[PDB]
Amino acid sequence: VSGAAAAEAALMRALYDEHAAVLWRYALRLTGDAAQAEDVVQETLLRAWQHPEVIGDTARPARAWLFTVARNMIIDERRSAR
Amino acid sequence: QIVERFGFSEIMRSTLEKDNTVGTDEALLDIYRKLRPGEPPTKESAQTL
RNA sequence: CACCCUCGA
DNA sequence: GTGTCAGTAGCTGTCACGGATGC
DNA sequence: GCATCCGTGAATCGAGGGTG
Repeated sequence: VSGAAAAEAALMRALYDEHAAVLWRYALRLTGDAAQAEDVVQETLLRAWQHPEVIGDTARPARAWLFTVARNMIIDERRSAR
Repeated sequence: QIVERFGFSEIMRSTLEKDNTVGTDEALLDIYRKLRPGEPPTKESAQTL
C-alpha cells in the first residue's frame, strides 16, 4: 500500500534529524568551507538512501559509516585539482 | 540556593522570576538547543560539552 | 586583479 | 568500496541615523 | 500601537613591496 512509500520518507527524515547536522561539521572541519560541506552532506545522504544495506541493522552505527563516505568524497575532490 | 546567593539584588530575583523553564535537566537542554541547534538533545551529550 | 602591508601631500 | 568514539573557528574593541520589522 | 533591529552611509590622489 501507500503507507510504505511514506515509510521510506519517514525513515530518511528520521536519520537526517540525527546525523546531517553532525556530518556537516565533519566535512566542515575537513574543508574549512561550509558551502562544500553543505554539498557533501546531501551527496552522502543520497548515497545512504541509495544503500539501504547499512541502516537496516539499526543496532549498528550508521554515523560511523557516513563519516567515511564524506571523508572519501572530499579527497576525491582533492585529487590533482590543483 | 540561587536566591540564597543573589538575594541582595532585586534584579536577580526578577531574573529568576521572569525565567521561562525551571529544572536542572531543563535549562541544560535549552542551552544545548541554542548552542548546537538541529541535533537530538541528550542529557549527557549536553553535560559533556 | 583579489586581497595585504608600509609610506607620501 | 566505504561501516565500534568518530563532530567550525572566530569572535564585538566603530558609530549615527531612519524606518521597516516584529512583540 | 511602539520598541527593536536591520541596513545605509562615512575625503582625494600618489609610491613601492607580498602572497592566493
